[PDB]
Amino acid sequence: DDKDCDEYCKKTKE
Amino acid sequence: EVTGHIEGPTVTVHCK
Repeated sequence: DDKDCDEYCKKTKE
Repeated sequence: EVTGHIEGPTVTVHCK
């Protein structure tokens, strides 16, 4: 669950 | 480094 936000952040901050 | 977590009804990003 909380990993989704982190993964999302990586996608936009990539 | 960039990491985030589920805060409230929205995803929060933190890059330190």
